[PDB]
Amino acid sequence: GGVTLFVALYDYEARTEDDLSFHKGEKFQIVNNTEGDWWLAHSLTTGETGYIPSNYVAPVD
Repeated sequence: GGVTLFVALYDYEARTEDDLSFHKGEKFQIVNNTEGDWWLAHSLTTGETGYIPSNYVAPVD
């Protein structure tokens, strides 16, 4: 029940236009995960939406 938030395991610097840069510990809601391993995500820190590499995050317990 409810949503699953994700937390960054490592810092990341974006290298392409629609990707987010983020810090370890930053939390996200996943907006879309049906297009491959880059997920469209919404940061709970910044309020921005953009792609993140899905192997940089883990589900929050």
